[PDB]
Amino acid sequence: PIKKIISRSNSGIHHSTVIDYKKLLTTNKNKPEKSLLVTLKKHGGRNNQGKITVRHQGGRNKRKYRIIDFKRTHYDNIEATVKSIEYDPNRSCFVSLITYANGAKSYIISPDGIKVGDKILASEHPIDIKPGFSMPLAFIPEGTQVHNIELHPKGGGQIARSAGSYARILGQDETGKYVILQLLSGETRKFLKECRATVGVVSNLDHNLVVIGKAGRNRHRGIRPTVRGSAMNPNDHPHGGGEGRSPVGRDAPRTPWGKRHMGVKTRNMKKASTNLIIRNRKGEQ
Amino acid sequence: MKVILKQDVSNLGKRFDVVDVKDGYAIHFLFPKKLAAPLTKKSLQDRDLFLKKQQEHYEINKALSHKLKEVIEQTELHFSLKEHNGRPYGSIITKQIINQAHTKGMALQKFMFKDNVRLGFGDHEITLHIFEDTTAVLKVKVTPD
Amino acid sequence: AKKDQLTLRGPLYGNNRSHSKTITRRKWNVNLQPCKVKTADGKTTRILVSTRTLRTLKKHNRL
RNA sequence: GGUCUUGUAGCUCAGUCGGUAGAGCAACGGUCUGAAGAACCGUGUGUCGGCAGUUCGAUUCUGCCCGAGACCACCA
RNA sequence: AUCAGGACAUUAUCAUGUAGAGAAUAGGUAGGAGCAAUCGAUGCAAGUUCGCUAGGACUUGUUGAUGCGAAAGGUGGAAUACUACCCUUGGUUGUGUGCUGUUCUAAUUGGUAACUGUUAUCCAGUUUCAAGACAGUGUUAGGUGGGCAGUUUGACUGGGG
RNA sequence: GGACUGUUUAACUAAAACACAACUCUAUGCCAAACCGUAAGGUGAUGUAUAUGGGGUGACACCUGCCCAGUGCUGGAAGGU
RNA sequence: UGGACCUAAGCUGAGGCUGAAAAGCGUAGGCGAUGGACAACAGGUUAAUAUUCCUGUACUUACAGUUAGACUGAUGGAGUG
RNA sequence: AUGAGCAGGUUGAAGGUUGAGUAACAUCAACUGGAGGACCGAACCGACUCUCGUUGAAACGAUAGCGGAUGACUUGUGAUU
RNA sequence: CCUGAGUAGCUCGGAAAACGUUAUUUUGAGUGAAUCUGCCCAGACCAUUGGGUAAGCCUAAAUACUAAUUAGUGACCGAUA
Repeated sequence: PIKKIISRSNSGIHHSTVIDYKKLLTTNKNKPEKSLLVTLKKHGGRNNQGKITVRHQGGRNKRKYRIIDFKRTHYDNIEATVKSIEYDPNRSCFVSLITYANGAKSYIISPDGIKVGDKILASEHPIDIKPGFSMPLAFIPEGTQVHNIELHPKGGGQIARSAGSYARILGQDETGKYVILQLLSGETRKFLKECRATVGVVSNLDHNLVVIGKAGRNRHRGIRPTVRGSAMNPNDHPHGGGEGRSPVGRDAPRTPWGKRHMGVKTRNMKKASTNLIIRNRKGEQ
Repeated sequence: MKVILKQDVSNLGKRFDVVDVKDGYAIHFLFPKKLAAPLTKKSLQDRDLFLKKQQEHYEINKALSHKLKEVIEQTELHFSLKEHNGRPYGSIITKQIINQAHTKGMALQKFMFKDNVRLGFGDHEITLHIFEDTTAVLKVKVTPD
Repeated sequence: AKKDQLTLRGPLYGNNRSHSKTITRRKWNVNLQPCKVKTADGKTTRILVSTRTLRTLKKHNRL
């Protein structure tokens, strides 16, 4: 559900397809709650010390991050209700505020399959298989899509949390754990079935058809114009300089940090997600 | 290294009265039976004194292990819980059993990690074994409320 | 400091020769391993000890 | 080339690789097309990788060399 | 810690062997004019192994104290059997040299989560969970590597190199 | 020729370059690679793979042909090493 | 309007975490104001002057008395700025 | 992070509103409307260019044009590499 | 009976001694002995020979100098010094 942008201008046009952006992140005039509002750390793409971390970052249009509770173990077995869909410009997904009926408001991710007012139940128990029901992978039946994946028991969901993200289940392993999960980016992982996850898919499935259109929209969301490494200077990339078109330097063009970048995998040797794979991008781990 | 072997367990057969095998930093450096002690108390003159000490502690240690087995069969512990909407609410950590053990004026151990979170409740048995000839068994009763 | 703290076995501060053989200095660092020492009333937290220091303390029976 | 493999008909691979060099391809005798293309069935030919050793009839067998591939241009 | 596995040289073990001619499968060298007979033959019915398809060899009942031609007629370039050596070729209990498959928590860890201090982001301890001897760690050494440096790329020449 | 509204040699060339949009390629599970810091600690990003890091082309549209011989890359693998 | 109030990017920093030293990250508190919040206007006034000095007029701030009713109810939290 | 200016002339897509109409949509018709890296341009800033200047009034300006100004316009203090 | 334990030495890299690492002195990592009834040293090493007792510690002096006090001196200058 997207719509193209009509320039209607007297100086050039743009080619953009944009979501409605007023049903998700819908506030016409926003009056955010002041007792629940926070101010974030702003370096413009730099380290806390200020040193560069990525090339030419900046352009965030004053984002404010709503607090989110991904563990969802603090209100287990209590029947909440979807109270509101709160604004969240810092992400691609706009999380949902719910309220457990003992008088406890909280936040959860926004999966497709919850409506404002639905009495939901986030508990670590064999409960109804619906979105907004954060529930361990052990009791989740095979062949069902899932998100909010995590790989540390009693830690809270971290993996598969962006807007529209999901996963697939096609079996388990003979370890009392490591349920087979086809996780996005084409990785057949085996994460512990005791891990807590939300069955379904995160909201904003329309985010797969967004088109920028302008440099204004390029710089309104934390991104800045990027330059090909061909048109660099000496001592930056060996690509720049000379007459005609700028060459590509060595047999493997480099990064602005000065290292080769073609076909090389930089996987860590201390992450608990490399050994727990069935099929990797080229190998199995 | 460790020169005190009043009792004995090394994941295989080994005997007290000082009979160990090299492990470096391991069960030999961590079990309560095997703890470091200066070598100033070990010599040819001190060999007999060390043997007498090891014996005395062996007999009194077996006696006290039996006696603790019976007294834990006699003296029990107390627990309670709260419930919310027909299902359990959390998980069990050994932090709180350390709390209840200390509250009476003594302490327990840490390096015996063998347990996972107990999703169930009610009366059951926690079996932690500290010695080799007499087993230590504890009963924990949790009252649903 | 990247060195053992209880009993200070400083890294060997010398000069380094190699296929290089240039006028420089180097520190042959110590084998920092998170071991434990014998201390009363608990407080046996993991602390960095050098392995030469580790074997010397093992010879001196202090864990 | 020194830590290793190592070679066959004009070419590709078996070798009583010591005693022997054969199967397919340029080619052949014929064949059917007017004739010729197109054509199916057999081969003509034969560096046994060369030098020092072994010997019953030995470059092949061993050892040395021509080589592709890989550590070995007296010094930061 | 435990755990077994198999490897390389592997003890002892079992089978591995055809140009033809030549009783003939021709493993070779080799003592020998020797040794098979209840140490069950000349062999067989079978089982087993090997098999090149000559059929060979071990085993149980059987052949019966007779000969074995594979002592020896005969052999070729290579001759037997018994007998000894080298084997062949691999296993194998087998020791050593490098190693692989195990688990275990107990070394090792944690911007995994929580309690308390700390209503304190840095934290201390308590822990949770996750595993787990792996990696990492000091030293050593192999490789990686103009991302980077100190520097260098001779001279002659009707100018340069 | 470039997408245009646009930016640069802050003071010749400020453009047909670059940029933007768009097209495509590259690796990665929360210290995500990537990066910074000086280890700490921290960014990317306090992002969660529908996200981040980089490369090549460059309104829109059709394509992007053949080729690994080779460099880099990718994975596998006995053995020499 | 500032400071006597606090808060921005960010920072000093009791403790604490690393690191030849040096030094870095962060914490209480304290900063960081171009922000929030705080209450006054007209007339006339010096060689330089004014809600500021004087005249006619107000808000804001607690105590001593003072009379007075009301049971006050926080530092935590609810709404606000 | 705190901020601030953009006149005037503008455009008028979409969104929304209404009847005719057609088996029904279709189709026609009409108003709000206000989106735009929308337009010229005063304020604004910039600096693509002609001449002066190139022992200037200017350590980059003077003449004359020009770009943008409803947003990739202009923009201060503080603060961050 | 005692006379000072990761210290000789070995392996990989190492620091002064003429020495730019050979005796002597030195160790980041794997290591390694005894206390005279002892071990070490003695420009490979060994036996002899000799030297010494070790794997604890302090110590003024001769070692730099004349800013505080005092006095004097000059092949030092004389305001461009």
